[PDB]
Amino acid sequence: CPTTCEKSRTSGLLSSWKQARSQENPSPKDLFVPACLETGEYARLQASGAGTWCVDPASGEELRPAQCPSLCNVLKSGVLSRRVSPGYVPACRAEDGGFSPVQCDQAQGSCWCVMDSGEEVPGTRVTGGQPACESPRCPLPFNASEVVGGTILCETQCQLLCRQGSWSVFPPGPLICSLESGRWESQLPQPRACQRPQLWQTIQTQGHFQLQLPPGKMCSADYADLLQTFQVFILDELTARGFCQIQVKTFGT
Amino acid sequence: YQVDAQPLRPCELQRETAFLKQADYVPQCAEDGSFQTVQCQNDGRSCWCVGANGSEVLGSRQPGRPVACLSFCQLQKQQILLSGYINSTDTSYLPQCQDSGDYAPVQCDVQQVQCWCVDAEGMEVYGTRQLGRPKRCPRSCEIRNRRLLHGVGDKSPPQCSAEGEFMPVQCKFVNTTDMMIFDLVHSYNRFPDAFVTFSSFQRRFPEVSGYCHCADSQGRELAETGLELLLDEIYDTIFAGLDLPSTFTETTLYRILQRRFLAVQSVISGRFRCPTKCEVERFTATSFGHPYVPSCRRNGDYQAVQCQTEGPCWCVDAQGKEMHGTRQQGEPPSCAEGQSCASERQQALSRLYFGTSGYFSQHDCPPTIKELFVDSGLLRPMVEGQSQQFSVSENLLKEAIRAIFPSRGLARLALQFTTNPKRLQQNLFGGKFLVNVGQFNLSGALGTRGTFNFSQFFQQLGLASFLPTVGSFGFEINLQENQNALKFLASLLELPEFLLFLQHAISVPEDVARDLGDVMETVLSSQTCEQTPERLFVPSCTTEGSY
Amino acid sequence: VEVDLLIGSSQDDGLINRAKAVKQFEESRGRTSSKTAFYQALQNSLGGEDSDARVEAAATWYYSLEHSTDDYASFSRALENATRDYFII
Amino acid sequence: TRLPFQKLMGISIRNKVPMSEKSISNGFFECERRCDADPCCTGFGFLNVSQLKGGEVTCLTLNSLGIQMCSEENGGAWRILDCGSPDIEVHTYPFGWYQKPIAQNNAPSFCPLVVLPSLTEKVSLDSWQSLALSSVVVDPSIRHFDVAHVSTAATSNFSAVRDLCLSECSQHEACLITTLQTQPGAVRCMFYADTQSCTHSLQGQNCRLLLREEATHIYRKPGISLLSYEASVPSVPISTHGRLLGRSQAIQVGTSWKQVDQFLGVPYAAPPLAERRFQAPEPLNWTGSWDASKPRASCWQPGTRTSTSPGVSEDCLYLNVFIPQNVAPNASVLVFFHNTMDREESEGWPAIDGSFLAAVGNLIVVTASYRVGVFGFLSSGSGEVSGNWGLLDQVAALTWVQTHIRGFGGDPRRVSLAADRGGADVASIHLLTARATNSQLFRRAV
Amino acid sequence: SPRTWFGCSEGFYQVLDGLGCVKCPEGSYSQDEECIPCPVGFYQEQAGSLACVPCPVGRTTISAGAFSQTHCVTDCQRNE
Ligand SMILES: *[C@@H]1O[C@H](CO)[C@@H](O[C@@H]2O[C@H](CO)[C@@H](O[C@@H]3O[C@H](CO)[C@@H](O)[C@H](O)[C@@H]3O)[C@H](O)[C@H]2NC(C)=O)[C@H](O)[C@H]1NC(C)=O
Ligand SMILES: *[C@@H]1O[C@H](CO)[C@@H](O)[C@H](O)[C@H]1NC(C)=O
Ligand SMILES: *[C@@H]1O[C@H](CO)[C@@H](O)[C@H](O)[C@H]1NC(C)=O
Ligand SMILES: *[C@@H]1O[C@H](CO)[C@@H](O)[C@H](O)[C@H]1NC(C)=O
Ligand SMILES: *[C@@H]1O[C@H](CO)[C@@H](O)[C@H](O)[C@H]1NC(C)=O
Ligand SMILES: *[C@@H]1O[C@H](CO)[C@@H](O)[C@H](O)[C@H]1NC(C)=O
Ligand SMILES: *[C@@H]1O[C@H](CO)[C@@H](O)[C@H](O)[C@H]1NC(C)=O
Ligand SMILES: *[C@@H]1O[C@H](CO)[C@@H](O)[C@H](O)[C@H]1NC(C)=O
Ligand SMILES: *[C@@H]1O[C@H](CO)[C@@H](O)[C@H](O)[C@H]1NC(C)=O
Ligand SMILES: *[C@@H]1O[C@H](CO)[C@@H](O)[C@H](O)[C@H]1NC(C)=O
Repeated sequence: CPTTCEKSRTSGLLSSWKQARSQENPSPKDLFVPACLETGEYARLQASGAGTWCVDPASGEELRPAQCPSLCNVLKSGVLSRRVSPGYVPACRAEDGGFSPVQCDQAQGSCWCVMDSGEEVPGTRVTGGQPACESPRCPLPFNASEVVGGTILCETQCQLLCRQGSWSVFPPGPLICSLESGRWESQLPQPRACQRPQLWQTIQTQGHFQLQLPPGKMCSADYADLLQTFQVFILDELTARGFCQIQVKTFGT
Repeated sequence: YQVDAQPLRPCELQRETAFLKQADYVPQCAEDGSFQTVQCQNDGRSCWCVGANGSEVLGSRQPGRPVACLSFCQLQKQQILLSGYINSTDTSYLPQCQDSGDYAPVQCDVQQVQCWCVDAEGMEVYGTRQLGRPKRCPRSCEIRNRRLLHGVGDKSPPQCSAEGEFMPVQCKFVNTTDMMIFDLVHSYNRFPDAFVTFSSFQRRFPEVSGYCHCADSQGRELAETGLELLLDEIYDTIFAGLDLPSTFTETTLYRILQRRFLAVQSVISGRFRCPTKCEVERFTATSFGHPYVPSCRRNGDYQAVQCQTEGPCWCVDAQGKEMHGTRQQGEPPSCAEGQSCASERQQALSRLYFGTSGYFSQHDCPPTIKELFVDSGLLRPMVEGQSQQFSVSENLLKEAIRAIFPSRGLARLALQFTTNPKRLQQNLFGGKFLVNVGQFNLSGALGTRGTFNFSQFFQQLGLASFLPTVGSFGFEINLQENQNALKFLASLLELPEFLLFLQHAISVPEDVARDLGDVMETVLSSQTCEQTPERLFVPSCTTEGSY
Repeated sequence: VEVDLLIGSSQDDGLINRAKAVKQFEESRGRTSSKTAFYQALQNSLGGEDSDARVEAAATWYYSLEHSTDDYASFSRALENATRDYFII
Repeated sequence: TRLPFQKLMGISIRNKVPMSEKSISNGFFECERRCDADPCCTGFGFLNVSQLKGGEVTCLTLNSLGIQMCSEENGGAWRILDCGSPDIEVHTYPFGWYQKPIAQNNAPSFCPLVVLPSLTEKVSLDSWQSLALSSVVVDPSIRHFDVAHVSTAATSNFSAVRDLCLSECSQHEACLITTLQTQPGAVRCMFYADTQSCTHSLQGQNCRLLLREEATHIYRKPGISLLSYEASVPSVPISTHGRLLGRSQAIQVGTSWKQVDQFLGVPYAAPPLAERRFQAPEPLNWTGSWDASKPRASCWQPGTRTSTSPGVSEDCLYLNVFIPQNVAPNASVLVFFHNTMDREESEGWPAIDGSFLAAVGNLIVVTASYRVGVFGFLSSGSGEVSGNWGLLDQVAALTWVQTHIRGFGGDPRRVSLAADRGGADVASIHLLTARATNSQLFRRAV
Repeated sequence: SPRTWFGCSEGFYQVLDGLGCVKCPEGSYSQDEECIPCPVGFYQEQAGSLACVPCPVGRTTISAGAFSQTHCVTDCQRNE
């Protein structure tokens, strides 16, 4: 079911309910149908009408401070200006500011590791141990750009951390990229290796009784007495008496 | 006649050969012609379950009706498998029947390489041996409709509706001068334009007469229910200008005949329908006098709790099969007899334990029915009148709208081609037929040589002829009650506010109401549905749950 | 002829209320006698088009407005009750 | 199994044989056995060829069943696919385009490989707004739909089945949405009209498509408007006059926005200023570009304040057509007769900006004006002074609408009328008069 | 006697106070409750399966990931 933008892009294409910029008194050239990605981020440098401006993800308003500034750079000017407040001064790197993965507040409360969007991986540390979260230094299998739904924590020792809101399908072993000539061993960090969880979908019990075989002593009844003529004769007789069946009342019927 | 009596499926042959001998035992069949699972004796002191072809199983003879015996599937699935164990030679087929006992339509072996469709009786449908998975299986009409077209007798298609199941009323044609079945797969083909109206049909075949009769789900004719509908004085309709449909079924020549059939069946049987599976099993149990006569609560379905004669008792669903959690000797049980509080108590407790603050718990009689039908003057023509002289049964009015309008494709076309509401009975039955069958100007629309024997029906009433009470089956006929309903039914159609009821009955969704009788099921039930209470209210039920 | 109809009045639709802008120019030059002569001329029209007394005395009972003596509280309101249920609703 | 279809393009006929010496049933029993003794028969036809002369019965064996159209399951309420030339009769019951039960074992490799019929005009995916599955609702009651099974003969090239169904909706202007789902046996292409279902609220304006039973891939024609845009002001071809010169404005309903192309103050009759007073509409013939970017003065009313302002005059016969951007293609029009007072004083905004009911309802609003007072409705005697002036001006506006609204994008058979308070007494008269059905002005009445 | 307990059935992983069972995406297949990745000779290409389908003869890229359709290629492209 759609995000905050795919629901709005549908309304922009189908029946022209466009959004607007600056909200004060928009001319019809100031409107825009939102352009968005495969997920519902608002896709920086979206454009319609008068020209091209830049809009930060997860909020349809433009990042009002050439190339539009990056997400760390507008959030550093959003926390120090005290308009938005996650709880920390963001820490850009010196060029092409993404998120330098050692992120913590004033007086070094608790430092933690980022994704590309900036969210927690999760798995945090306190300032006694600075969390080393670096590049994988091994190439991804099958020519993958990045693993979806997570990053790769590395202490010269690398593993897959699925994002907050998912689980890894296979258990992430403590894998090694400790300058091992740029390759993995015995297990590969496959792409698409985390999916969003989902509720329980089958319910099942067990049961215990025994037959107490009357004709003397006979465990020689093995040929066509284990899967043939048994598991089936005890099943037809079970459902003739009516035990493979729940019949409950949906308001009378 | 004999096209179903020669393949009588010899359970029913073994009844009559044993009933005429005046013996203490007679076998008991189902409606199709197969043996029932549990066979009993006339005194009810020895009941035993039986195999496929009349031979009993080798020891189940309980003094009384058994708690459970084995279906015809699981008879065969054990008989094949021990034959692959006694002789120890494997056979690469074993059936895969469902919980109901009868066969699944698709059938194959464990390797699952050739899975074919099968008949519900058991014989393999010849031709549909696919290589692994049938997407759909043919049903009982389309098999009989195609084997007809290959040529095993009876050149008149046993017409059906939308899934291959036989419609309960079957109209075949016949020339009275030879009493042979009129060829219809050719005469609908070779002369299409002759089938515009009956006046355009009777001028092309001046000797033919309509012969409509009830039939079960197997296509065979029910015993002593055939009518020979004359079609001379049937006049034209407004539906002549439309194109001819695909087969004989959707033609307006067919749907007038079933309406003229079931309107006669209302004053004969008290039902505006053919008898269902419950009423056929009640008549054949009362006829041969064997125990386990069923019970039908006037709706055609099975009455829930069913007891046999001076023995054990249990309750049954709407299909004819036993509920396994109940067999109570003595008093009858209480199976779901308006006990819907305990199910509704669970919905209130799960709404009670749902978070806090009302973020969603607001959004957790059907919608748009309480404020369109039962409040807005549309149901008020039906359950109301001038005085007490109706006794209008509301499992007859929901049968009246069902049989007259079988689907939503008719209610749009009958409303679009109607300007005067007084003209609606003319272009629906081909005349003014309800007062002709209420006030008995029907001698001329019907005729003799149809298997009902009118003469042995009128002698116990002594009212009139054409040339308490027991109807077509074991039915009670207050004929004064039945004639007053059809006088009301003709006055129902001559209203501007029934056409406006019928317009909103089209706009009902499919899931909440399948047929227009199900529209009449919900609307007649929604008149008692008061608006739901506050969401945190939970009712209190009894020990067994009795509100 | 086929044309669907969605019809409906308000509760505020009075012919005093439809003459709200008519009173404004009458207040401008100043004519206080153009209000008490307006209500009786509206009461004159309250019956038939020929102003039959058999209907005008009948309907002035039913809305009970025979108190044009001291105040214009109940007399001005119940007149609007009467006109709206014959010119509007 | 009988197909529920009556016409096939892209047919590949394997063998033909006439048969008239046999009966229908015995001739049919030959016709099933012939496809049985053919190892790559997909299905057979069985039909009269040349039914216009009442031709003879054939059993034409097919190799491929290319595209299957004009199903007998939507009735005949909305056809965009021609259902065969009247020389074949696949209608009567023994006749029918029949097929085999489609086994996963296909035809063996020695059969001639079949191709889809070639698309006539080249389609492009850029001219089709692709949509997601999270923007539609299943509605198993909608009845303006169509369906076209494209069989599993083209096992590969899903994108060539898609370019074949989109090349059919691109040929018909009635089709706007194409949904197509793969299934065991065919690729079920369906076709719709503009079937939207918007849920207007204060915190947003969500919209989503109405569909019968869902499909995987959804394709839609983009929006198009019949309005030009130079310097971002709207203009429109009037039929015999020329172009208007309007105005554009963005408006707010809740949190979202919409451009309404407001053409205010559009004339439809000559100004009855002096000695055209007390005469007639007298329809005017201007030519060129009419400056239609401001409201006009309203008519003199009883109780008019003495402020002789440019918001009230006698020549009020001017329309205010309010159009949203990218309306429904055959749209709906509401004609609203309302002169106003001088309580607004030449402010530049209309007294009833009807462009909000236009936007929320996806329809066109023509707020009107008409002479009330003694400048209209002045009768005297039994001569030329008639006394229906303003009332015949409502015909002069309703005939302007049902002539010139095809340029704006409306449909003059869904056009309504509505009058406000006491004008509804004097604009209900048009519902009384029985006229010709070909020249009926409105079709609804509020 | 083990009582009644929740699980997931068709092709899904079972992780261990709420919605714990996972779709088992492509590149893998549900054999017995544990979605093992698809072996090197085959490929999966769609999420939530029981087994994975063959590619034409002599075709893979690296290992038992078996991601999608363009990952069974000849050793012409494994020439390095
Ligand atoms: C499909 O084509 C066949 C062959 O043309 C059609 O069958 C023919 O139908 C015509 C009537 O439309 C029959 O003519 C009739 O002949 C009898 C004498 O036999 C005459 O008394 C009637 O006045 C009329 O002229 C013709 O015999 C018949 N031929 C055969 C071989 O059956 C058939 O009707 C066509 N199907 C459809 C649905 O139109
Ligand atoms: C991966 O694929 C991209 C194109 O999608 C190509 O440019 C690149 O060279 C490939 N290899 C690596 C190691 O990124
Ligand atoms: C039952 O007996 C009949 C003969 O009366 C025979 O044709 C049929 O095959 C038998 N069926 C079984 C299941 O033994
Ligand atoms: C096979 O087993 C059946 C079991 O009923 C037995 O009757 C039969 O004599 C055996 N032998 C043959 C040759 O069928
Ligand atoms: C019905 O029987 C009579 C007997 O002579 C025959 O003349 C008539 O043609 C038959 N009906 C048909 C359809 O042939
Ligand atoms: C029954 O009576 C009506 C009214 O007199 C008459 O029109 C009709 O023809 C009668 N029915 C028959 C079959 O004569
Ligand atoms: C006018 O009608 C309203 C209707 O609610 C009524 O309450 C009111 O009393 C009436 N006015 C007078 C003065 O009676
Ligand atoms: C199948 O689709 C591809 C991609 O659109 C195209 O290049 C190719 O020509 C198509 N094959 C045929 C036989 O049309
Ligand atoms: C609008 O209606 C006209 C009526 O003739 C029709 O020709 C045209 O195709 C319709 N347009 C659309 C897009 O439905
Ligand atoms: C406008 O043109 C029409 C064209 O038929 C003509 O009849 C009419 O008289 C013209 N109007 C004036 C004011 O001349």
